[PDB]
Amino acid sequence: KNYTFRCLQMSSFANRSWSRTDSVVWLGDLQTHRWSNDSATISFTKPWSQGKLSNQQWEKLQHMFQVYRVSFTRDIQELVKMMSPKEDYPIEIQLSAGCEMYGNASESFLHVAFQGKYVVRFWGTSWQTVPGAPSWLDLPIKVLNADQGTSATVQMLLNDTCPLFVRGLLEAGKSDLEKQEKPVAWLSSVPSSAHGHRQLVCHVSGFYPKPVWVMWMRGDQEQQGTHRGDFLPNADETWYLQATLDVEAGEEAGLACRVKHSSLGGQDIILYWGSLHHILDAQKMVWNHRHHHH
Amino acid sequence: TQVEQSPQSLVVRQGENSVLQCNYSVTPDNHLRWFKQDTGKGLVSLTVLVDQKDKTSNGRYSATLDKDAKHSTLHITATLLDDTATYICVVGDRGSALGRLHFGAGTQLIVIPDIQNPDPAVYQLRDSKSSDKSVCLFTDFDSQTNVSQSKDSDVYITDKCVLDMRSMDFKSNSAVAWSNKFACANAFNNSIIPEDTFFPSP
Amino acid sequence: IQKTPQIQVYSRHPPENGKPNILNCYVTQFHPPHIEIQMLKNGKKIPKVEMSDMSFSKDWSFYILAHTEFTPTETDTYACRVKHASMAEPKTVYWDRDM
Amino acid sequence: AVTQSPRNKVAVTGGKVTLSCNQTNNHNNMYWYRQDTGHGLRLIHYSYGAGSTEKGDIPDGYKASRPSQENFSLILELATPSQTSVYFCASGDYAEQFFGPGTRLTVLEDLKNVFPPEVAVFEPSEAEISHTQKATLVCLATGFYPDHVELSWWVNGKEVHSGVCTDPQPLKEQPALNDSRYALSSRLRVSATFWQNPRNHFRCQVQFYGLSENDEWTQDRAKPVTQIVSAEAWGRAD
Ligand SMILES: CCCCCCCCCCCCCCCCCCCCCCCCCC(=O)N[C@@H](CO[C@H]1O[C@H](CO)[C@H](O)C[C@H]1O)[C@H](O)CCCCCCCCCCCCCCC
Repeated sequence: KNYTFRCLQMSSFANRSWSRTDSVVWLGDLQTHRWSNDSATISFTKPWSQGKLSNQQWEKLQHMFQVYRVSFTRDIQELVKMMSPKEDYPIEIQLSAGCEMYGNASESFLHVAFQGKYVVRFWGTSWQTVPGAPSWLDLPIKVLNADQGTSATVQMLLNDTCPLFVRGLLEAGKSDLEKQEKPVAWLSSVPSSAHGHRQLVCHVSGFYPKPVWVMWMRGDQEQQGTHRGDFLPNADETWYLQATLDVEAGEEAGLACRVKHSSLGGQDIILYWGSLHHILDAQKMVWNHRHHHH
Repeated sequence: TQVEQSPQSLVVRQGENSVLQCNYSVTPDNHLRWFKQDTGKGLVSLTVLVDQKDKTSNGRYSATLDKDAKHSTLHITATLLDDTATYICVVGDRGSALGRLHFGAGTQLIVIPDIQNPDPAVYQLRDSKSSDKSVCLFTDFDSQTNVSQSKDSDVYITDKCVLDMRSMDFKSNSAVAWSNKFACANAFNNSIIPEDTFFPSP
Repeated sequence: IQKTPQIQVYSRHPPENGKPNILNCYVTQFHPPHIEIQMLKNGKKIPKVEMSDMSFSKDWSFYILAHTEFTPTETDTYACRVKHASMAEPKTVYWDRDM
Repeated sequence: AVTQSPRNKVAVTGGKVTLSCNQTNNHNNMYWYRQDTGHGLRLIHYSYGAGSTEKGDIPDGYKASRPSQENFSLILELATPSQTSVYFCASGDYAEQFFGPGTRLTVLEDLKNVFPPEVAVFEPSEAEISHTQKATLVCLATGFYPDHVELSWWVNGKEVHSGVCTDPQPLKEQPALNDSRYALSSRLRVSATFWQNPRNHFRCQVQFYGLSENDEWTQDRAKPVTQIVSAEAWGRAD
């Protein structure tokens, strides 16, 4: 029953004059905040995204960030100017800052990546390079640690603010986080990369929360050749998943797709290959089969 | 300009309190620093202000900072003659090397000395080499007197100027006039000269 | 370095012909962030295509979701064209209701 | 301590000028500012270390260069009259910058207007001696252009400061003209008993920063180079 709060920032520097920084904020797999480079203030993506903070203290925090965004840009650019021949554009900086909740305990983090590789973290009071990190980053750390004011104001956020805030989000969005959405399932098939073999597909779309159970069954026998695919998102913050089974042509019969989900409350979705339903569904989706995947 | 200072220039009687103002629109405002620049030299740092609402004291200089008002005040208590300088308000936008300093235009402070016994007089001084050349020296007047310029292009008058005789603890004002065209008695005519001014016959 | 975009096309509901639906194009595992994601109906650029906010994963690789309203038929073809600096030509991936 | 050279410079339009700045503080960062009235210092160029040079807020017409840690030079390839200003150099490793003494640079349209000062000492009046038991000597340095003078008083070979006041700003001899020459005065006040000593020697010394040995000259008068002009008076028994 864990919850991870993530503030993601992506900063792009193409040259000495061009830059943009966009940010997104997730509570688990639900987005709570967006902040485009184009926008002046942080936008909410939920009605409870402000947590349990009053206006006159949210605005103080938004100003904290507003000043940070402008400053961060000009700071990186000056560090580039400092490592002039050594490092040059284009530069991609990524920042992942947040805190994981647990009783009253928590554990905060701030990770930084340079050009996709993670190199710097905030630890205790100062910025630190990680083991394996390149040694050219050494001076830029010495420079950034001389900033006592920022270090202090970062320490406040990680030690106090993040935890105190998230507890408020978990309460405010209690209703949305515990929401249950019914998955819908259907069947299809495809030629396997193997000769004379067929790949059965079991599409499971629109379930929430993420955790789900999908297996091809032969009665009481879970087919151990079942490959669970990766979770794919939907526009309404629900989840899509497919489970495939590689069968020999003619071996399709008797097989079923069993779907377990918390929202179903015991009554599993069971789709039988060759069911009058399956026969009816497939007719409702026939096509010209171009340009199908090879 | 992001840093603004009041007043343009300030005039205080020696040994009184002088107050200087600074208002800024710099963001972020990490620290504020006051400088003293003596006419014809560099900048020397007097004090630094760091906290959201800070106060600082250095000998006879004291300073405040209200980051909420984006405002600062420099106080000089019991001002001295050697405090005549331009004081410059500087806001630094970072607490590290990557910062850029923001400079005010500076307030110019001029300290008029307290003349206890005025002895107003205009003398005629003759050239060491050429008997013919001569100047007029308006001297020992009180700080109330302002020395105006000439309406005549042939007559040159300088602005008042304080000298201190260290061993005697004696301060005095003195302006100088000369022309090639002209008597000393009616040289500083455009200024309001004291009634008891001494005009010795030449 | 430069990571190549992976493109996945899939619908939000079971794809019935002649029934109004939503087509997703989910591009992942790419770097740098700057990508041009485009959806096509019979080669022609679909007008009202909405897109989610870009984010990244634990791998630091970026990911963005593109979605649009569509009505699938037996003959209409749907595709997702992605432009990125890690590729020479744009990558086009057609919707396959079966795969 | 942060050194600067030169302290004063007179230059022409389209001439190459180089202001040197040295520091033994062992700082990584060095800054070049310029001060003009009604402004407050403005950034021209700044460095982050040896080999680095970065355009500041007003870098047009200026090209800084940092050969080493200690030294940082600001180069004007082709000088402008508008580049007449006072130039401060700074350095810093809080983020306290340490400022130099400043270079006063005047860039002129033509050198055919440059004149040295004429220095004259004016002796105290018997009236002042009789009435105040003090004596004042006026020094008058006149007819110089541009206004680049440093006036010093010398009593018996040693320079004095007590009893001295020099004019803050010099005055123009033709207030209407932009090519007007200047005039500066200074005063030395001694006790009457001190002036009434024939063994005492008073010397007013005016240092004028004008043309440099490199600059070409053609005109009928003496080449208006940087030089010291002096006027002297001796104490009188009377
Ligand atoms: C952890 C966050 C939890 C917050 C809970 C609330 C949830 C609401 C979410 C709101 C959306 C979040 C927006 C997403 C962005 C993520 C934020 C990350 C946290 C940033 C920490 C904030 C720093 C505040 C201090 C600041 O603005 N500080 C400024 C200005 O500092 C000035 O001003 C200060 C204050 O005015 C002081 O006076 C000191 C002054 O110097 C600093 O200059 C910032 C620069 C330091 C950041 C750089 C770290 C990245 C390292 C780069 C990688 C190395 C490679 C480089 C080689 C080229």
